[PDB]
Amino acid sequence: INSGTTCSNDLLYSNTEISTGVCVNYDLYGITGQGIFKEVSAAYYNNWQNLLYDSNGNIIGFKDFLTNKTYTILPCYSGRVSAAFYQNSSSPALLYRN
Amino acid sequence: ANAQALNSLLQQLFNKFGAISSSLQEILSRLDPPEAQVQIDRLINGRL
Amino acid sequence: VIGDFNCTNSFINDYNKTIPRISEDVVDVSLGLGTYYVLNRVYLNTTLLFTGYFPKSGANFRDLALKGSIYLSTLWYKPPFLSDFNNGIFSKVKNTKLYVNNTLYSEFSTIVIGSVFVNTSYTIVVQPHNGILEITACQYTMCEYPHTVCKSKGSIRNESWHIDSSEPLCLFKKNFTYNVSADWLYFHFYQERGVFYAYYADVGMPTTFLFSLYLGTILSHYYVMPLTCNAISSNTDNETLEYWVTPLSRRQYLLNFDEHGVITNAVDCSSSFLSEIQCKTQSFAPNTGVYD
Amino acid sequence: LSGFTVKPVATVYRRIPNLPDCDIDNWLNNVSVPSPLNWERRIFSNCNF
Ligand SMILES: *[C@@H]1O[C@H](CO)[C@@H](O[C@@H]2O[C@H](CO)[C@@H](O)[C@H](O)[C@H]2NC(C)=O)[C@H](O)[C@H]1NC(C)=O
Ligand SMILES: *[C@@H]1O[C@H](CO)[C@@H](O)[C@H](O)[C@H]1NC(C)=O
Ligand SMILES: *[C@@H]1O[C@H](CO)[C@@H](O)[C@H](O)[C@H]1NC(C)=O
Ligand SMILES: *[C@@H]1O[C@H](CO)[C@@H](O)[C@H](O)[C@H]1NC(C)=O
Repeated sequence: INSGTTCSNDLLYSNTEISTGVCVNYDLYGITGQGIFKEVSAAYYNNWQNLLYDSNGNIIGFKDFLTNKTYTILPCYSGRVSAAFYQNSSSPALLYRN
Repeated sequence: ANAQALNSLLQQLFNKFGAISSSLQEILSRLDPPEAQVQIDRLINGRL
Repeated sequence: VIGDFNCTNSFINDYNKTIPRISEDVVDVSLGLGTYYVLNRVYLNTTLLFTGYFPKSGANFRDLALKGSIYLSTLWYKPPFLSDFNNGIFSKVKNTKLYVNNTLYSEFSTIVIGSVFVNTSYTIVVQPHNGILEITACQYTMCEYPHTVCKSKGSIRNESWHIDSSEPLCLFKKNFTYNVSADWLYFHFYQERGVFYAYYADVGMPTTFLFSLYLGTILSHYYVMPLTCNAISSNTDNETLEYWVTPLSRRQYLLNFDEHGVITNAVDCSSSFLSEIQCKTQSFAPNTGVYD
Repeated sequence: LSGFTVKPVATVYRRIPNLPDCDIDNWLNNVSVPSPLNWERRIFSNCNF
């Protein structure tokens, strides 16, 4: 017990279903991070390629080996609000840029 | 010249500065809290 | 000596010279020979400055073929046939295609990577078969004189390089396929921070990824098993076995990817003065200026 | 003001296996039912079930 090399796949294969539109973490092939997914038609993957990277070294897509589908990972929104407040007011005016 | 300065500073988040990796999520997922502060301190002192 | 377990005491011939002949060609990376794709990454219409383990340009190989006969020897299992796996090796095997009984069969030697070659350690064995490549890294029991036989037109011996009752605690077991009607094969093996990598190709200059395994031990030994057969002699077909090996080292390279994701050009940053400028500006057509 | 951050849930995990499956369903569905006197035994190791 708690030894050897014969384990079970009753934990990692829980849902095996991914969404497209919400932000969630991922551990795809040892790569950790957060992002938003989006289905896209891609035909540049090979039999040994599963991740897509840019020159800077960031993952911008992947390919699932269980459904043969291609996606695109985009950074999730993390911004900052600029508010202006008067001398003796009660609530400042908010402005979300862009 | 302004674009090169912003892209050079952005690549500083991928350096290790002597740590085991560059992502803080990987450090906090493979090491215990007591021995994890020594790796995060190298990333904070390097990015600052 | 490879293992620490006596397995056979058959006929042994005299220790001949068996000079490790040196190839006459050199490594050329102008088209892709020597470089490899990333593990599972895709690059499109970009240029990448990869800092990995690549062979040095302008270097010769060394043959390690040990095609045996009805007899064997004890010097074959001794240096320099057992080199040091310091950082990695680069293989270039000839696809020995036979036509016995009007059948096209592809067989060649194997490669064994280990540290002490005992039961308490892990031994990586890559043994090729008829149209199928097998890779297993378990805790095998290496023999003192390991060898492999040929399927088509078998020898007067029997393949025996490990003896066990049950399968040990293995860490990797998977099969791969390759083109039977090929001409040359290429491989890549190296280590980095403990983990192990492997590559393979059958057509084209670059290679493809095979697997990535974590071991935690620093393996520093590799040996190629002989091939005992009676079909590649002088009286038999004139086919000869070839297994070239050249050391690898950590060096910078500049890869070019087209709009589809195929490596087109590659340059070594420590070859000439012009290549040093290309790796500094990350472009194959540098501008006009003075560079230090 | 301070940056607004959220904590996402429902992580995704993907990994390529390195060991073949045990394949016990095909062995248990054998057409040859052994007698209680035979009780043939097969050992499974280094596999996934
Ligand atoms: C990979 O290929 C090898 C070679 O064909 C397979 O080993 C065979 O297994 C069957 C079933 O146990 C035996 O009848 C054959 O004799 C084996 N061949 C040899 C050359 O030993 C192996 O099963 C395949 N799969 C894996 C996971 O290794
Ligand atoms: C994905 O495509 C490959 C090659 O066409 C095929 O072997 C595999 O079965 C496909 N996957 C699924 C889930 O159908
Ligand atoms: C590839 O990059 C070059 C240089 O930026 C550009 O001119 C060309 O349009 C790109 N091709 C594609 C298919 O994106
Ligand atoms: C195998 O190689 C032969 C010639 O070398 C070629 O005609 C054939 O298309 C190749 N097959 C594959 C699957 O690559």
